[PDB]
Amino acid sequence: EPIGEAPLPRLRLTDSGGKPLAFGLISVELNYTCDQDICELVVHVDGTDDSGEAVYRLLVGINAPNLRVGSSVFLESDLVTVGLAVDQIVGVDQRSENFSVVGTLKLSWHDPKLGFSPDQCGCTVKSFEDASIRAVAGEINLPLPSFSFYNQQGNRWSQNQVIFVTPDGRASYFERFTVTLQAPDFDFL
Amino acid sequence: VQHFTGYIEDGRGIFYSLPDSMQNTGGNLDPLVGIMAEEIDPAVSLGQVLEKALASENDLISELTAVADRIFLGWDDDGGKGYSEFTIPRDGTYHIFAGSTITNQRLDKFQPTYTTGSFQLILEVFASLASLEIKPEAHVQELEIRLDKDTRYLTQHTRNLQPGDTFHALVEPIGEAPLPRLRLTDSGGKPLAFGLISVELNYTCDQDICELVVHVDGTDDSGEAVYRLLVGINAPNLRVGSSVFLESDLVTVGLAVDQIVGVDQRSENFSVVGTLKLSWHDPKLGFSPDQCGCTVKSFEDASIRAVAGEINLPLPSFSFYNQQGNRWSQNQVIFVTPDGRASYFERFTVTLQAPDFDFL
Repeated sequence: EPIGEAPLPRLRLTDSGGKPLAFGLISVELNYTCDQDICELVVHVDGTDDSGEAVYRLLVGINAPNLRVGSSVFLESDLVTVGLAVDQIVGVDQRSENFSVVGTLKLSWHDPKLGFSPDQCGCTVKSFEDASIRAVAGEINLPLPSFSFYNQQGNRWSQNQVIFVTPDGRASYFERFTVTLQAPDFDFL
Repeated sequence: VQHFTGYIEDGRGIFYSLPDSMQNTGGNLDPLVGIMAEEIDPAVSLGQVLEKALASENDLISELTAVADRIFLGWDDDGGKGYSEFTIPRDGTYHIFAGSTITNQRLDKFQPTYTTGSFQLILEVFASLASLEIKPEAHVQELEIRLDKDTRYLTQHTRNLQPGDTFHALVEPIGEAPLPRLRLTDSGGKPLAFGLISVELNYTCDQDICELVVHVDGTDDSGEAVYRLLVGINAPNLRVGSSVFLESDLVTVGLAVDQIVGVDQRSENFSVVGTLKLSWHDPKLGFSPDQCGCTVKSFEDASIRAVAGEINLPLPSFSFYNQQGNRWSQNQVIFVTPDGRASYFERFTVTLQAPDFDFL
């Protein structure tokens, strides 16, 4: 329901494949019960049909006819911690406008889908060495936080690449790089 | 049993009436089954629901069920693995109907549209095709050609025919008639029919797969062409309908230049940095969201040529004409939608030979 300046918003409830499943009823409310073995929902909020801000509060629940803490119902994106350190500046090209840098990059995130059991390995940490995040993700068929350098020119020399995962599900990445980056914003006037 | 197998267009109907389980083989099709007796014209009412879409008003689901109640006495949809018997009140001839449903397959917005694809119906002597649709329905197309002298020989390709389908072609010059010669051969070049002197010819094929190629020869000095070629299927009259000749895909292309890295004045080449984008529509690339639970497919860090070999489908491969050496490609990706729309994106750093430099 809107807070102020109500524009009569339109809401929809479709399947994961876009097939509609339920429609709103005029404080727009709607209900739906699914009986299939696997049942995934997507909530659509449309405002295409000049307005001042949004001022909206959306309430959803499962098996909660009353409504109006509990547990989270919507999917939440993973949170990634990132750090970068610069060790050297190899050179600067003043004609092609690019520079070379040497440094260290570290990533870390938590994902319960990567967990395992120590019984089947007799080990605490898993190892994937000399492989990028993209290559490892294809091997284990799991989504991973692939990254790239935006203004990279040519290939880069990567050293000490490694990923380690713990039984809880915490993973991290480490790499030492030597890269050349294009910088067209140089001004030598 | 022997079941059945067929193809479904944007809007059509296949019936399997018997005088005495549906699956999606591949494509965008959303199977639907009808068991209404005394078939007259079900497709008329379905278009009304699609026209002036009132899904955003109250609901499209309720309207579809209401209209299907009038048309059909019993029916069910088809989603995933059998997600969605009649009543046999007395004797008679059964009726089986199809023609997809009204559904949405995108998350950015809400566009209800029909679906097309191929299906494998799984509904002893029980296999028989009995369609009430108009068999003599014609696909007549007219176009103008130009031979002159730049291209003496012209050929056109015809879509697949049917054993019960006949082909008729007609052509005649406008002025300065040179008595043109026309031929009709197979896809492999084997002749099938010959012209008869306003050259006309007819041919009927009965094989399971029947593909035709139309040959127009002008080799045997003339002023222009001034020709009008008329062809049709199951149209003995001749003299809009649907297209009969194959049409090439249309590709939209854009290029943007971001920087000029350098210029070599001795070898005459320059280096550039930019962005390239391509997009085209191809129904053969469509899929069904049920088998993936997703809207877009992904092919990352692979060129168009590499992806085409993987999926065994023709794709618009391209190249830089004057490229020297290798080029640094970044952010290569292709994404396809269930409808069939695909696009390409890439950031490049290339060196191109320019022998037209003049530093005088």
